[PDB]
Amino acid sequence: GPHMATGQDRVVALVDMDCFFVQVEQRQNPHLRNKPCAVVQYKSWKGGGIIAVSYEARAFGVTRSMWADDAKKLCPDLLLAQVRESRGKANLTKYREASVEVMEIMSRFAVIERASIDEAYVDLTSAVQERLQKLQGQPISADLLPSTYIEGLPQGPTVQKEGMRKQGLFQWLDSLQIDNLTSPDLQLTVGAVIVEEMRAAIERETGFQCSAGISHNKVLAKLACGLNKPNRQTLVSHGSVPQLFSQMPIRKIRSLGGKLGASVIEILGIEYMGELTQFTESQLQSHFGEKNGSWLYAMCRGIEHDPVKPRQLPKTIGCSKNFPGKTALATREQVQWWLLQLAQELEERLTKDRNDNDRVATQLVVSIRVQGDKRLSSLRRCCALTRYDAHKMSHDAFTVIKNCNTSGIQTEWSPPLTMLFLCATKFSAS
DNA sequence: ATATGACGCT
DNA sequence: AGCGTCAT
Ligand SMILES: Nc1ncnc2c1ncn2[C@H]1C[C@H](O)[C@@H](COP(=O)(O)OP(=O)(O)OP(=O)(O)O)O1
Ligand SMILES: [Ca+2]
Repeated sequence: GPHMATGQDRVVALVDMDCFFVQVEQRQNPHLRNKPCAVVQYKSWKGGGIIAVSYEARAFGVTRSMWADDAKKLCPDLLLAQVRESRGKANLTKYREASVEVMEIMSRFAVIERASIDEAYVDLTSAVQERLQKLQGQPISADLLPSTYIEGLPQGPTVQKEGMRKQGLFQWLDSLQIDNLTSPDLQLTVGAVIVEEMRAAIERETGFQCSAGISHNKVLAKLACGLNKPNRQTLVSHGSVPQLFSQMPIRKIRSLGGKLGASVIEILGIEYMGELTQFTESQLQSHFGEKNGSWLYAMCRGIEHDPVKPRQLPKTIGCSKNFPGKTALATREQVQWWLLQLAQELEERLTKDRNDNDRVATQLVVSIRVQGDKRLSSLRRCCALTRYDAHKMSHDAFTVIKNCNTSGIQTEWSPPLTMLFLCATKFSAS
């Protein structure tokens, strides 16, 4: 009753760039705009591995982790853009730089948490309060929400997409309690008005479109974001949760897409997130541990407390390449040449990072994978990173792994290496 | 048939 | 410290 917390204390958004690498390439090359197209890496491998897909190409069944030659069988007129290759490997600089463009714009509105190359969470709680004061209790016109969906509406006693969107939005707004500045629903609404403005600024200043979710915490914000894509935003209210969760596969909730989620389903004999509400907090803790059980008990009720972390920059800067099948690294001289290649890119990214962001990495993590391990991470070791020099980094990396070689023959490497990974970590202010 | 990044556990 | 999980 009066002491039951409802998880309605913050306004949180998740902004997600639509088919991001595709948009970066389509901005650059107007001939790709409004076409089925994809971004590929490593051309000579069956036309290249597809890593991003325009929405026009998705309608043909083109997906990520399809070979371009195979995608062409579904979509013969698919256009392609290829990732830059430097020193024999894919180089994602263009996309990291485009990401900075977007993250700098979002940072003007609120403090962001960089979640990936193209996602950021936003804590809008404070900006909502401030915008609510300015508003002076005047209503919110639908015109302030031109791309917003209200999940679960319309409901109760037209047949085209936009018509249904507006119907839901009218029911939502007609019901709003603009009289109370502490109404959660009103706070989410104003949050959505801000996110409209944020998304318009991104598109104006970059050409890039995105989707967004607005709710009371990160999990619901992320869920909401995926509900109406591309180029749209979705508001998931607290009151929307019971219906939304009643048929929501558990695996759709962030952190449940893998093994834990699969064990929730199997152990408990359930399918949908809402079905969790019938278990006590102690039962969930018993099955899944103290932390996971507490988290699940609250989350199935729409409640989650993970903060939007004030962090706009990555905490690690890494470079890696796989060397599959026959290309696996079999000689000492190959291993050293590729470590050098990785180390050169790393040095380049590190030096840029030091000038831009006033910090230095201090630990180098070296990871490899020998042929056999189904296992991705076969072995991991660190050393000190004391100088941004590619030859030292590559030599150091070699030293900390050189005894993984089982070959009595000096010049050979056994078993062959199928992955090398160099990662700069443990940043200090500079 | 074939590249990153964050965080949890021990 | 080194390994595992989950995600873009
Ligand atoms: N497994 C991967 N390997 C390489 N690059 C990837 C991988 N997954 C994602 N990316 C890159 C390419 C994407 O454009 C970008 C953002 O990922 P993601 O948001 O999952 O897809 P997307 O932005 O391309 O489509 P969407 O409209 O579904 O957001 O990161
Ligand atoms: Ca995206």
